[PDB]
Amino acid sequence: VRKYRNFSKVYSTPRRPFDKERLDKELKLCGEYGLRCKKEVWRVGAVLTKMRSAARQLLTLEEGHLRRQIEGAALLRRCQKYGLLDESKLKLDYVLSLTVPDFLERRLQTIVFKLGLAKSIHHARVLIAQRHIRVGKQICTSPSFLVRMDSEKHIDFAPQSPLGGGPPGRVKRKKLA
Amino acid sequence: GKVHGSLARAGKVKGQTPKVPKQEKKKEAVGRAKKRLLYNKRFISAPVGGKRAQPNKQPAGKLG
Amino acid sequence: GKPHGIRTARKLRSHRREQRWADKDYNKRNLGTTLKCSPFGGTSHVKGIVLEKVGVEAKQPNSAIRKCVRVQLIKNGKKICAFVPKDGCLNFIEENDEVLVSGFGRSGHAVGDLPGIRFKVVKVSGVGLMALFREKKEKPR
RNA sequence: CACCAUGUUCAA
RNA sequence: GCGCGGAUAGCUCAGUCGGUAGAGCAGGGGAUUGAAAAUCCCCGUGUCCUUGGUUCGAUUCCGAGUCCGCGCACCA
RNA sequence: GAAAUUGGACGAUGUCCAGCCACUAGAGGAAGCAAAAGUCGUAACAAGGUUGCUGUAGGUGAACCUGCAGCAGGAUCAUU
RNA sequence: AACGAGAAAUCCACAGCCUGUGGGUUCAGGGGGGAGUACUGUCGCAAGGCUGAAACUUAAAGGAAUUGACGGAAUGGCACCA
RNA sequence: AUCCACUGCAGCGAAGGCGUUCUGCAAGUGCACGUCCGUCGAUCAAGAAUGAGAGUUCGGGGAGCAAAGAUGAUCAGACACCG
RNA sequence: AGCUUGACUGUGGUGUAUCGGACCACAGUGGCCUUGACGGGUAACGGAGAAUCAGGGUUCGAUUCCGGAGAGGGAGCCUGAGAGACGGCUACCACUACCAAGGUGGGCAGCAGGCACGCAAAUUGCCCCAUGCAAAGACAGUCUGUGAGGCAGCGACGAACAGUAGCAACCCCGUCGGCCUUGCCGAUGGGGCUUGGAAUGGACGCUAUCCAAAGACAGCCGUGAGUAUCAACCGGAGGGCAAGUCUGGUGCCAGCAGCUGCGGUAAUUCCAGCUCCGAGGGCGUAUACUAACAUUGCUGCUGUUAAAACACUUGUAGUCUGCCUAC
Repeated sequence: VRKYRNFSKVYSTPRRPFDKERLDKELKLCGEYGLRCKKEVWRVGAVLTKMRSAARQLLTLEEGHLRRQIEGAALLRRCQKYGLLDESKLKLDYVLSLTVPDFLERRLQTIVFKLGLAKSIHHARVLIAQRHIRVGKQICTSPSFLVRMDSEKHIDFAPQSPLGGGPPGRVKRKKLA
Repeated sequence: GKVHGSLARAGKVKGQTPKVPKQEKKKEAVGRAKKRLLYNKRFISAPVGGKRAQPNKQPAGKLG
Repeated sequence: GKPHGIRTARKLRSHRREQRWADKDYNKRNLGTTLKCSPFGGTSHVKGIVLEKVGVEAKQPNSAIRKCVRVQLIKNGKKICAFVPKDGCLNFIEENDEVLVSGFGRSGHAVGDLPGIRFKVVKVSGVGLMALFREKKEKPR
């Protein structure tokens, strides 16, 4: 009863569930970034929608209003530390050019696939799910991990995994023994 | 129509149908693998003129 | 036209309040006669006893015989006439077999051919009618 | 300006 | 309580009084229709209460006798 | 200092009475609605074969008919 | 007879100034039926007026306009299949 | 009983409605104006007064017309149109 | 549409912890009401809040926090600082349990649990380890209690994150680019089949870790997957609405179908098979409410003919009301 921990929904189902345009575009990006369902897309879309609505309601203000200072500085710092916006495009109008790919490439799967650790994006997702990859020193195992610009240079195989400096897995252990 | 519908005819067609069993069932893709299949079958296997052939194009039958 | 003017709040509110009673949706929601008269006393599903089978001739331009059962409700005694959905399925129903009935997808009105039949059968003897249809489960005894 | 009623069901 | 009527295919029913059988409804098959509906053909189907003498067979003769309706009637 | 005594209050509860509300049985009467192919007419839609309709009154198997007054939403935007 | 308005018919000293929506105020409507019915209240000699639902039923009713068809409507042509 | 023709893209009345002539009675709008008052106004649940025709009530009247009714036709019917 | 007769005020008392018609005695005739009194209804406990929400708003809020009320229905009390207490008492009512028939009892809307009622909701678990509370009480020698509370079990209510496979060789396929008249060759690249080297999670194990004690999680340099049988589904495929003029059966029948419609012997819609589409560890169905809805309109509807201007004036409450007054 008195269990005051919170929970919430991270995505919203689109109206008009059978529109050719949105279906084909969603499937295109799902296949391009190795996604298992449409909710992986709709949660990134909801994050983007929150970011862009905050940006809009901030831009409706002047420059120097306390809301502008605090929340706009926060939005830009967020979109910077997560590699959405670079030092050049660090303004509330460039945060309105955000596209769902701008988060889908920040996604850890795409980053360990672009770093050449994996052959394909599905091979990347398989590695992350099979916990071969560390972000920093921590073994990360969720392919939607949103890799910050800082921890982007510390992605590497894990010392516990055969890929790298670990003991042989099941099949190689057996084949040797 | 010598005789029309009645309560004695419930289940007529379902009881008449010749009961063709189902085939050998090679297991279906689920999730990321099925999204991969669909992305491949649609957006890269693409004859670029007709645009995006429809999936369930069936062979020519009695009606054509 | 409506009264503008900065002191017509009572007139505007009283008029809206007395005029809302012409919205038949609001009217049935707020008029406490549907909880009284409707067989589902404000309820999605009810359980009843199958009293009889009924063949209902479909309305024009259609000419089928829809298979229904006259059901007596356990909670209020009222008699209704639920429809048995799917091919056959009425061979999964005999007299005295307790059955669960829902409305149709129209909140108190009849769908398609069915004249005046506005409920359907979901499960007979505690097992889903569609389960029995696609041979997922078997009827008890 | 005698009187001149009717046309089964769905389908087109 | 005294006394009167008839049961004939699955149902409604006219039956040569004392020579042994029939219609609609009811199902199927066909004709018609684009499919029906109405229609027309063809095909089903009966110990006629339970019985006694049984005219030749008792369905039709009489009497007992289920089932269901009805009139007659006591006075001062 | 107990039981017992007298008695004011609070007041359960029973019975009666009154009002009100809710649910419900009912012979019979009368409506409404629904359901392919039942009956009788043809009232309306054309000047629908008596132009149509409104109010009211009477009559009638049923539609409806008739009177009075009105209307055109008429079949007339029109003749010293 | 313009602009404007309107779904259009049409309106035009308005049915204009209306999504570029606010001068003021009253009454009424919320799909079609059931139904202007039932019950109740009130007025009346009565007929009845005013007031006025619901259960239930249904996917259209409806409005203007168009093209054809029809007319025991009009006008004008015509045919020995009159 | 009713006021033809005149009688109309005429007038009046809040609407219903109002048509022969003379006449009694009170009234309204509009117009004219260096008249008066000085915001006294607009719209209005409740309330009130008028309100065609039909209908009812009490007392008369009754020509014409006319529900009901009678009645002759028409009709398959025709207590309908028509007389 | 009228309501009220302790009803409304006053004076003097009573009572209370205290003000007070709270009660009483005596005086008066007040008090509320179309700005809706009084009455009736509860899809009425109230609020914080919840769901939507351009704006304005709409709907809900038994439920964790606060307030109120109650403890089977009433009522009366004692004790106490505090109760009109109910895991206190007393009585009556309604049910009810034990009996040796004289008597004694009862109160789960506390926690588990059972019967009913229903469309509809869990274990007769362990423990005070944490959070607190109480007490004559820090802890230990020497067990304070705690169904508050915590932890477990059941739990597709509802949320969040992952898996149900990945890489490459063989064989059949397409686009590009060459040679070349088209055809042939190579390169990413995609489908189905065989073969490889790997990878990993579920599941089991550990007294390692966790735990009040266990269980699970995390960890494992512990085993160990090929039809990776350790085998995804729920709805659909005329339109709205993504996806078959496929094949067999049916023949206005069975049935589908929210609406339109489909079915009458060539069914894109039924029953199936194959294929395909959509969401996906979920999907469908029913019900309620929200949005859609400017189809309740304050923003912001409509009223000649679609629904809707009162027959017409008057007229009270209500609403709205001309111009002007300091460099």
